[PDB]
Amino acid sequence: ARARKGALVQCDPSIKALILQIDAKMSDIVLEELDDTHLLVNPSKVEFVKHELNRLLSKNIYNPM
Amino acid sequence: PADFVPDSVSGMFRSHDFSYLRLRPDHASRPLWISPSDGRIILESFSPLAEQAQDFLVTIAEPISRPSHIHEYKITAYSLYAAVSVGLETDDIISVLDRLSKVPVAESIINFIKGATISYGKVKLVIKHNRYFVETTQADILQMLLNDSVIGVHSFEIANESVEVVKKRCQEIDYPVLEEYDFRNDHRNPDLDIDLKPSTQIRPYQEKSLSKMFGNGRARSGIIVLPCGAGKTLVGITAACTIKKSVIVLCTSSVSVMQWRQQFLQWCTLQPENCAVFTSDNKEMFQTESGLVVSTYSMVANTRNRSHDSQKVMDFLTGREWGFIILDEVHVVPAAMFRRVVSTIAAHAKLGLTATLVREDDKIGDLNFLIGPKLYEANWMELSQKGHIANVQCAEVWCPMTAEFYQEYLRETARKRMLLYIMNPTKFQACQFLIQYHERRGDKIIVFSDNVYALQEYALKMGKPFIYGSTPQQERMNILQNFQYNDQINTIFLSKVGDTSIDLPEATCLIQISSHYGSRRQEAQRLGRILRAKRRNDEGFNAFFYSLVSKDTQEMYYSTKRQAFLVDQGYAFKVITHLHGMENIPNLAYASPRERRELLQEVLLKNHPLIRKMY
Ligand SMILES: Nc1ncnc2c1ncn2[C@@H]1O[C@H](COP(=O)(O)OP(=O)(O)O)[C@@H](O)[C@H]1O
Ligand code: BEF
Ligand SMILES: [Mg+2]
Repeated sequence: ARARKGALVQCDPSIKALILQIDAKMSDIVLEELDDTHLLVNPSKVEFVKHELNRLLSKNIYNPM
Repeated sequence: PADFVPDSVSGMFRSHDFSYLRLRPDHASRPLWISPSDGRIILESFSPLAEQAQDFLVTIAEPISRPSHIHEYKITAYSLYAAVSVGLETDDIISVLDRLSKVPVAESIINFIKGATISYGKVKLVIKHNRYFVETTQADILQMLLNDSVIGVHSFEIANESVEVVKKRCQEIDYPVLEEYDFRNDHRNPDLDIDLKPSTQIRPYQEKSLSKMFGNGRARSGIIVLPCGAGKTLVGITAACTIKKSVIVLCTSSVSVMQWRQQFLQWCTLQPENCAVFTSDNKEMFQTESGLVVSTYSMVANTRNRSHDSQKVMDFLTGREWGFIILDEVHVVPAAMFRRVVSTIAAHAKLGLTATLVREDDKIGDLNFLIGPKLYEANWMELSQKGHIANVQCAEVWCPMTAEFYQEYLRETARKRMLLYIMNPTKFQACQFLIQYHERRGDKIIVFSDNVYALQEYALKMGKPFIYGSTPQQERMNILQNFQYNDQINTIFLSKVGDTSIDLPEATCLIQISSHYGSRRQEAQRLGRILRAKRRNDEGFNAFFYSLVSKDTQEMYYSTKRQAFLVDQGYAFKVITHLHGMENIPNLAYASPRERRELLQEVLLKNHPLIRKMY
């Protein structure tokens, strides 16, 4: 009997690895690893990891000017 | 733009609103919209007078994008410099532009056409006994050319090596030069009597391309652009057979050079005795008065070290004054060293044949003063719907990188990351499934890969022949012939060598697992291998061009960038997230984690005469 507030992040392997890399650079991101498709993340960092990940993925996309 | 109220939505168009002008009463008929600032031309291909303009627009404006319905051209200095050559003056261009435009032609556009259309036709570069004379038909030009800072009925000599300077200099000064050849009145050069045998069937677009060259009666030097497999070889053969002079052919491969001789022999009555192939294998030259030389740039553009056997041949090429040069794959002539051949070899007529006229650097425009303007261009979809080239359903498969491989992709550097996302097991499975599926359909498949390590790994894993740069000319030729006629060998594994100028009429399907970054041309050249499939007219036939790319990797950045030219032509790529029925295939490569782990580490680790008896 113990509740812990947070954000449940559901995603795929590729997004999971990126979140781990972001968590390694900034420790507080990931609170706990739940499964290969779920992560518990800090509520304050939800709006930041979601915004940061898109910036990282922007490199893989070719935006013509 | 006087007393014209802006609209509330005019803000969304930043100085691009062209409503300040009014529409003509005959808008419903006229097919053209003209941008008064950018020079763009929007063409209605579904209205009357569409065909009358699709050729006129190609002459004065280079095509940006030509999709199904609405074409988009653009007028630039070089495009006008191309149109100014073939008997066209400012008045004709302006008259037709106004006659075809729904809106009146703005003054800015009229100014642009006026500036560049008056330069043509006052300087002529002639050649005599390997000596180049800049002959001009009026005396006044002497006070211009001889007083030019760069330079150095009146005709004066100029250094052979210095042609590439004056020709570019002529562009900056008012008068650019034109290379016209009156082969009818040229008697000093011995002639070669070769003609197209009756079995030949000159297709319409081939005749149109030649007409743009021989329209006035004197051969014009320039470039002809036709889709891959359209028959550029016969276009060059016809030009050689109509000029009827000693001709030399330069082609960027040994297999391709062999292809040219066989094609030249088959389509026209060129006797084998007068043909000499100057490749790395055989270097004998024809001793008959007038003959033909089919060689390659690497064997003609070399400067420092030439062998004794290859030195006599080069002198034989340089000594004689040739009458025609055919530069196959002319997108490589403006390179640092290949352009030297255009100056060393003496010729009165120069032709360029290439399906793609694009290069990453800015050297593409250099072709203007090397060989001349662009005479003719042809659409890809137009020839596709007429049965001249095959139809292809382009596809782009998204093979999501497996979790194990992907993790390493984050840490590794740029140069090794490439080998990492080329060898993900999912790509092996997708390639294996597609190969089996299409082989059952009785298709001949080609698998391209610029990376050689992956090429060998794929080939040895699937037990199929492969070709790459280290291959002796004969072995790759034997592989090519076997792939063509041997029913057991349905698929091969080519590399960057087979990217261009290799003809396989039997190939119908095409796959690529690696790529040379963002080059848009390599994609089109590779697609050309299947655009000439033999059974391209049986009902419902569609060739295939697959592009396996790893998701969430830099490959997608290059993939969406390396197909920007095919989209302009009209081809559309279809995204394939999942191959139906892929799981039920009996055995798939790297289906168990053990093999995936083994492969991961395997690719990761990649980075006294009597004393003679004594020994
Ligand atoms: N007029 C024609 N009649 C018959 N076959 C033709 C004709 N024009 C082209 N071909 C065929 O088209 C194929 C491609 O020709 P090729 O000159 O190699 O094209 P490209 O150089 O434009 O890629 C060859 O099989 C060739 O024989
Ligand atoms: F354009 Be082809 F394949 F030489
Ligand atoms: Mg060719």
